[PDB]
Amino acid sequence: TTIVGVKFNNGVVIAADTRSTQGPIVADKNCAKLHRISPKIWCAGAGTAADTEAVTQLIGSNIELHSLYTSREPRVVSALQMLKQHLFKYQGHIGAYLIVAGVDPTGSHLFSIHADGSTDVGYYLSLGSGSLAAMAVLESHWKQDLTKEEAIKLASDAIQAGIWNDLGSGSNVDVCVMEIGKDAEYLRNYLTPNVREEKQKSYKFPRGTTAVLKESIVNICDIQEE
Amino acid sequence: MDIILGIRVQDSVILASSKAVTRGISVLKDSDDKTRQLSPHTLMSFAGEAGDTVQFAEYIQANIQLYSIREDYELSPQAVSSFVRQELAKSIRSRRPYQVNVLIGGYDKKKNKPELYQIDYLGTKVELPYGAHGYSGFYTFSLLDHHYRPDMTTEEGLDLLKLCVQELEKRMPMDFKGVIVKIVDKDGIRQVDDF
Amino acid sequence: MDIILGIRVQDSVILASSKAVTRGISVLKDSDDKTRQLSPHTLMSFAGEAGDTVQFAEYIQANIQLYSIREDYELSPQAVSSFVRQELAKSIRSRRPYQVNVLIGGYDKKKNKPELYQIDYLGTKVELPYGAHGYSGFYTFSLLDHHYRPDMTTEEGLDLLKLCVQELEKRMPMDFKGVIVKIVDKDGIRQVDDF
Amino acid sequence: SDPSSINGGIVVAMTGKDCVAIACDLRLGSQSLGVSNKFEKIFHYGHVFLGITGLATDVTTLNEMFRYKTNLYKLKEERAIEPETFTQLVSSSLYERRFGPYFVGPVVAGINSKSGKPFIAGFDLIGCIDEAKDFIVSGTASDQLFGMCESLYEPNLEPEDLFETISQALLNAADRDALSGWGAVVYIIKKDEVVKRYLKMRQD
Amino acid sequence: TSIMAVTFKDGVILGADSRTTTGAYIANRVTDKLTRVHDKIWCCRSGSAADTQAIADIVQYHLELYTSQYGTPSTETAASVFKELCYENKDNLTAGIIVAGYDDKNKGEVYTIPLGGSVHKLPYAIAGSGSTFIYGYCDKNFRENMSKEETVDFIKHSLSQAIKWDGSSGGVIRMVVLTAAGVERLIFYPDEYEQL
Amino acid sequence: TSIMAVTFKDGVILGADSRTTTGAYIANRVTDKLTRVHDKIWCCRSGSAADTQAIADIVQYHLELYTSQYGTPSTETAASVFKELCYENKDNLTAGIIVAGYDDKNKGEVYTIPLGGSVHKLPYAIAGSGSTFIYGYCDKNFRENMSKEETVDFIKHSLSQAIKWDGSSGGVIRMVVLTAAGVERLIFYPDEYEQL
Amino acid sequence: TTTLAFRFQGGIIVAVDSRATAGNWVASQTVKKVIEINPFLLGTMAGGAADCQFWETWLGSQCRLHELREKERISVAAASKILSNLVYQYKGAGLSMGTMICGYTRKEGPTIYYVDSDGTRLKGDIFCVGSGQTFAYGVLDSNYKWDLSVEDALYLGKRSILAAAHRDAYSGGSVNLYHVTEDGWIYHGNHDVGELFWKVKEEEGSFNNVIG
Amino acid sequence: QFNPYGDNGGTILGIAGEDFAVLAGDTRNITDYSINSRYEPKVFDCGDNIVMSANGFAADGDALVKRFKNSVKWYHFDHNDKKLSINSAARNIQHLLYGKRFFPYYVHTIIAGLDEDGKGAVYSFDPVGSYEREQCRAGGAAASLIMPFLDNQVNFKNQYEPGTNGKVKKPLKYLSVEEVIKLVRDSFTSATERHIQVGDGLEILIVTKDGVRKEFYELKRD
Amino acid sequence: GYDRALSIFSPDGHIFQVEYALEAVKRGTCAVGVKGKNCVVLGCERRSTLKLQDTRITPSKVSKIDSHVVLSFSGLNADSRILIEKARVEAQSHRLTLEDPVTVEYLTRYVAGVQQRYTQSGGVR
Amino acid sequence: TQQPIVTGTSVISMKYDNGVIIAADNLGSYGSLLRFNGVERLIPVGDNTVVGISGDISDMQHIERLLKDLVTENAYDNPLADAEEALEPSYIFEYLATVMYQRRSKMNPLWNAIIVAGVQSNGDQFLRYVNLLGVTYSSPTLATGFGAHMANPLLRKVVDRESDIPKTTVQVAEEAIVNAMRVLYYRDARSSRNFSLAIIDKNTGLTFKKNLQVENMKWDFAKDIKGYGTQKI
Ligand SMILES: [Mg+2]
Ligand SMILES: [Mg+2]
Ligand SMILES: [Mg+2]
Repeated sequence: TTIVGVKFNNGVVIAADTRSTQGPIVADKNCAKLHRISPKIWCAGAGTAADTEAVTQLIGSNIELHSLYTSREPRVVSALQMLKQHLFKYQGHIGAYLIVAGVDPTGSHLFSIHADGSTDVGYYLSLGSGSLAAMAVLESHWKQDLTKEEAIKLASDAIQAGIWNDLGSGSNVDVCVMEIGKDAEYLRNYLTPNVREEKQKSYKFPRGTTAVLKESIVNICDIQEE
Repeated sequence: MDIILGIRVQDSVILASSKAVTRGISVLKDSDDKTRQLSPHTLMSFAGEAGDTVQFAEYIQANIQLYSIREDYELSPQAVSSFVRQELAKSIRSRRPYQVNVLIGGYDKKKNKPELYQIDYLGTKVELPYGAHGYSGFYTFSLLDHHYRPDMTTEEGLDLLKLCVQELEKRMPMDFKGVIVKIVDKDGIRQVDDF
Repeated sequence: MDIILGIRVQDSVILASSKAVTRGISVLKDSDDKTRQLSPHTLMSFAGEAGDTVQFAEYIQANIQLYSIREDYELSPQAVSSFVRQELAKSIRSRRPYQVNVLIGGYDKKKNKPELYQIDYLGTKVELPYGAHGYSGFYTFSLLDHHYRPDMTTEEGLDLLKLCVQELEKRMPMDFKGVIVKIVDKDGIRQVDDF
Repeated sequence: SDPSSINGGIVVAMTGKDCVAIACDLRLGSQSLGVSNKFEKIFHYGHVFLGITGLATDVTTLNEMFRYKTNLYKLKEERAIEPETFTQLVSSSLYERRFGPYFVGPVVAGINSKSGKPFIAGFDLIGCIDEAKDFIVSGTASDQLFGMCESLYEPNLEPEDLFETISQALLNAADRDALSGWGAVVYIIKKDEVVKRYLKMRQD
Repeated sequence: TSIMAVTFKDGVILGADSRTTTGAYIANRVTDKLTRVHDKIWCCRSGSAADTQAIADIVQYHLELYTSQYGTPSTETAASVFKELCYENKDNLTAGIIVAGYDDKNKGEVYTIPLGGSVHKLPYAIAGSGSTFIYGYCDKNFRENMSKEETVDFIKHSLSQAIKWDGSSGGVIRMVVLTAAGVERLIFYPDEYEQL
Repeated sequence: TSIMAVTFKDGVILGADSRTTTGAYIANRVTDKLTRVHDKIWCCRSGSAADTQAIADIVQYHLELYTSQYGTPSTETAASVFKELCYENKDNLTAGIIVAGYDDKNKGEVYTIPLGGSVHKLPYAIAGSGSTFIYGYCDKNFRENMSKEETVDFIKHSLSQAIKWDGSSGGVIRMVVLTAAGVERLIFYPDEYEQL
Repeated sequence: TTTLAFRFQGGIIVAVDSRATAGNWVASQTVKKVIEINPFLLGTMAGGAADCQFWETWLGSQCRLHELREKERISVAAASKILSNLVYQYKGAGLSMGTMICGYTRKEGPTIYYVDSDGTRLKGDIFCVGSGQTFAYGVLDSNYKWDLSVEDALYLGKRSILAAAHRDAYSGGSVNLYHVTEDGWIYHGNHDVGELFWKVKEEEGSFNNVIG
Repeated sequence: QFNPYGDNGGTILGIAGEDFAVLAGDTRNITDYSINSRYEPKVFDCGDNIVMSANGFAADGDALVKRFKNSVKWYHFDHNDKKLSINSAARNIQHLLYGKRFFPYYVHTIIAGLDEDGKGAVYSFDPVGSYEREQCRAGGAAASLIMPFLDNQVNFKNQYEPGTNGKVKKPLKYLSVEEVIKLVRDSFTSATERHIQVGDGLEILIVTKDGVRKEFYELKRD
Repeated sequence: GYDRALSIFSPDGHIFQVEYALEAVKRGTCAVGVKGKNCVVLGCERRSTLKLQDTRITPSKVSKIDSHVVLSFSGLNADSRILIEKARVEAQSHRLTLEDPVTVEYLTRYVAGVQQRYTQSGGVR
Repeated sequence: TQQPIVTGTSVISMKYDNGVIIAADNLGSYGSLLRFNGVERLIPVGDNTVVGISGDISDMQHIERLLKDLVTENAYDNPLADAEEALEPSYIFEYLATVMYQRRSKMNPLWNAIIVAGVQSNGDQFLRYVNLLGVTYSSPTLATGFGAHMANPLLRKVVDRESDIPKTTVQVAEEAIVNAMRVLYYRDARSSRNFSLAIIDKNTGLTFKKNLQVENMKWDFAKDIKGYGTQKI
């Protein structure tokens, strides 16, 4: 997994690759790692995939209830505080490594969370097995006062570094842009640089190739009238 | 304990279970009956860790006897087996799990069919024509696969069972001191006193 | 392997040894002879780790046969036993020790006396009226302590041996598939083919 | 020792044109010992199908659990559960046992009754959803199934063509796994008819 | 980590590097290890980042609630709240915290809380992996009642050496000055302190 | 141990504490860790006493035999003989040795040989458990081409701090001066160096 | 793995399966578990694949050297002992073997020696080795007679492997048959278990538990 | 503690035709989650119309290939430039491998060529020297992904003739060199999609009576 | 939990709640028990105010506690089910621990003990 | 079997149109202690090869002595020692690779990762890796330790495949190497600011640059970073 977050002029962008693995096997080639905590607070997750979504939805649910209770739009520091305290309680056993980003009435924010509940602040961050490949690109090309177009370019370039150089990462690039005073735009499959080439041969079988013992109609309908 | 076998024929179920009980170095007993009657037409044999086997078997027996009195009705073998499975499936994630494998032989009076259920200590249930636990299957299944027919008589089932026990007595290192054999049919449960 | 017994009576030595050979799960053979003739009036039974037992027994046999040819003379049972002990006592501090226990039954033609020597894998030798290795003594020694007399006949020794084997077959968990019995006396070595 | 490979078995699911297919082997074992050739791993609650590989006691337990939950769902909702909703219920139910999990590899397959859209999904033992367009695999021969599906699969296959593809994927994968085989079943699922076919295969 | 707090004539100054580590990989080169638990009571964090962040957040909560009921707490009080958490949870924590604050009555004070959870009031304190290399330097160069400029130089030179020798330490040198005048943040970059 | 060797204008000076340890018990409080392998080539020993004594005895034997055949050996040559033993027997040794000597051609030289068996030629060197606490102090206070009196003060102050903080170090401070003039032994007692 | 060998009136039958596994992964279905030591001697392969292959072809070289020097066919007793003495030298080092050395000579007649990597060397009439040995023993023990015909003995060996292949997860693929006579061994073909199972089920009426 | 073994990943595939043989393998070399090289040749021409690949721990793989190439050289010196037949090469490799039975070459070896009748031949070895002649053999990381596919598409396993319904098997008709290469490419393309250690490039060495030819194809680099 | 003392003494030394429970028994349908020389018979009244009843499924008045002991009652029908259930459980518990079925006196003593407990327990009638 | 004591971190390298570049910092770490600050880890052999070594420094000094002895030995009875029969990069590598694999096979390794960079007689670029296990591989870019994780991704953006080598100038290649060294200084806790760089060109020969420093560093943005989440001051 490669995930990054980059601050810019009037907001923040996060990105991620789309490969999920079971050891050396690719389980899903187009996985969705960008999760929504609230409309304008999104986070990307690495580590145990079930933990990153479970912890995101729990906090996201409580954030929604909190927003309704207080009649205020949710803040990133609220999501951050709730995530870290949850993760610290479980002492690292919930393997969720998150990059939390968003915009709220306070402004734009970018944090990372580690499984033990340790947090940090930054203008550019990376997490996962491809974080070193991504961070190399970020350390080479990041500057202050990036534009929206520059930040999206830098973020996806950092994910690409992970895709190509890290075996844990691959396939496509997902992006989410959160700008101040605007709707968050979720760009699913922003880049698609890994389409499989046409195969040399068709493997469609002649009908009747497979040996069959018994056939029967399965009753999926309910108990009938009359 | 060691060897427990089961075979379902045309009109009955036959369970065979070893008689030996070993405390490490010595054989303390050679006439032990590793079975409990759960209801008039349902028998359960068992094998596993010492103490846990009987404790479990008697606990199940009490629960089925309680059900019979409350409803004035005998549960089907399928219903009993499901209850037993759930108890073992509950047990496996406990503080200290029951280390007990069982065979449930019963005659369903509603469907007029014999039924044999094999359940291991994890709560793994399968309905079978013939079954076993531990190493007993390794020696006997090749013979049962060859000779078994669904329309066998009770006498033919006992003869095929004798051939299985003979193979066990020949190739098993442990002396299990023979087997007690019991038959479950429409008339209930009875013991074959000469085997 | 498993059970090996020995008893010295008035005018002969009797060695009894199990017939089973087990490779973990299965009994590969039920007619194995766990003994070697070292000389016309000296027999050695053995039990221990697989392979090492036969390798050792045959190695000793070759050495005693070599001595017999060189000197045109049969070594005394005492002399043979001392040689065997030294080889095991040498073995215990080797890179890979022989894991073999033995009984040496012989008839001394000079003194006209039967002699039984028990030697374990460490090289621990004792002359005895009756002996055993492994768990065999635990079951049989209480019977031998009671019934044994130094002036017993060979037929009385065999009867006392049958009582020992019966107790083993009753209380031992392992099925050792009976025993091969051999007698050592002034006329040499012979096998009791019905036991 | 490893709970997920004591009993053995496999499940595979695929999508086609206006249809889905789900298939499984029939073996249950105790490691090397084959115990049963009639242990079906595909269950259905209304028009939603669920395959489950892994530890057999948990397979049975989960089937009974989801039957329980989908029955209560139907009474309260006054309608049968849909594949998308059921998928979330499986995910929730597995994650509630995060630190004492069921050792299973579930697979959901079905057609949404309102939209008519074919749907499949897979899970790890702990609840993570893998919702693929093409195919889902699970069990002790998952590697083998990934190899077969990746080459044999093409999109928009007709029901009777899809049957041949998924059947050949399962059979040839199962024959390269010691703990899978002993028979096989294939479900072909359309919007208002479902056909179930038992396959003839080698019994070793 | 390399962290230190030093009392001087006008109050107290806290100092720290900015490196956070997961093995040999620098997970954050611009970390802020100087943390605020009250207006003029701050702390320096070393050890597990998760533990020291969790502790500092709880202390801030306790002192905020203390303030609402009993007014401004003492630095000693803050150190005691830190100690209570560190001592009672010693089996499950890896935290080495220096507490520094400014009262008007007591002026500048420094309390160091090592692993065990013990408290030690000192004129100055050093902690973190990099502190080992500057025990000699700091002992020889510390004086009581220094000026602000002298204290900044003492901390700058001290942490410069700690950073030079300790691989776990590095980045910028952050400082926080606590006096009657208020709260001042300082930062010093590599090009400045390396040539010292 | 706390040991160090420092080159200066007229040659080189070796310095050491006098404490030998078996646990917390001081087995010898007046140990001589400055050892002679040749007339004007000495060494400082840290680590296992047995190992460093065995090594030093072998080196002395090698250099005595070298001298009988090829005349006075260089300090570099002595360091190489030390290295050869430490490197080739790295698996079975625990020795950290500083080699210091005076030639007329090369003047004062210092070679440090850590655990691995590597060689490092340096202007000055520090080693032993107590050296960790004076990396900062020594780096700030060392200058090249010091006088004899300045170098003695540098070593005295440095080892004083090492002794102050390291429980494994203590006792008297021994020194050995190597110049063209000859070989001078110095000793400094606790009452002298503690008040520094 | 399932390998068997038994003595009878017409000589020796040797029958083996063909499967090789690395964990649950089936590496090969076409493994040769009968080593052709020479035209008169056969060896079976269980435990370590390499250990059995390497040392039994080596055995063939020693047997060839023996008959060159002594101008006479080597006995099965002597051939088996050369192998058992060799592996006994390596005892402890981690060799893995369970083999039947099978032959038919004038002085001995049909002879089988079970040879083990821990040094065991047993003469016997029926031997069965492998993860599916217990299944094959059951069919053998209940159907074995000395006065079997060559045709019936070949089938018994084939059927016993099939019994194991069916139940044992780590046995299968195909059955290799051999018949050892005094004039040498005769190969009796490769039989796919998949096709053989259905053929036997129908013709024999066995395996009623399995739907076909 | 020092661990003398490592895993360099990679996957190889050998297929024997009627009058030809191919030995293919990806060109990616790895440790853990890092790529060492996107093009590191793994299949080698060893002379005498024999191709070889030793997959697994690359240091042991390179050592073995080097020693076999050497064995071919000395076979020529000692036996009057006689051509080393594929069956003789196989037996020789067994002795090279078993020579280190108690400190093995941690590799899975495959060789390919033509037998003495001109027919295609492939041999497969385990780490300690046991070997079989085979028609179709994948090795290494993604072997489990490739072999089931080959069983189905080369040997036509589980495929029966339409209309008969299981009664008549699909006949085992011979495949051309062009047809085999298609299956090799599709095997590695599929393996690349699902195995992280497989990618970058595919190099195939084809062996006919005319000699040894090479073909290279790109693979996905993620 | 609800702890209120519902069963209490009155000035004249009566526990009215226990006495009013007897009035509920007086209202119940008549039950009779007669023991012969080698048998016991239990007779019970069924009030014929309820016709259109399904007698197959309607709860019967006599209940088996074990295969050898029976229990009939007069009073509140719902209350009796609780005593019958407890009695049936105890009968199986006795067989499980003592390895012998309950005596009629033991089973009676148990049920009577349950009834007594509900006359000096808080929160219950 | 041993454990490394005094250690050297990443070595990085790449090919370009007319030759190869290699670089490594001047630090000898003793665990977390940055003990020795003047260690040269690039060792030239002749005027056509540079061997870069990471890992155990004592073992590096041994290897250094072997290479020094190799040059002496090659000169013996060799009139063409400075011409046709001079040491090639390929000869020097194969020798080291032999030693490394032999030492791992006696369970007593030289605890190093080595990169041999040079130019052959015919002008061809040589760049190949070998480590304590005797594992070898070649690639347009090569790096050890941390360099593998952070430098390679940056260097591969310049030369991604073989066909990118003729298109890459020495100025573009050196720029990329120097930037990679800066990134490693930001992120490797066992690295130093001081480093050495060596260029081997088929036209201009061997250029060895000592006492280089990481410059143009970005740190200013640190002043705006406060707390770890909620803190404002
Ligand atoms: Mg640093
Ligand atoms: Mg099988
Ligand atoms: Mg790939």
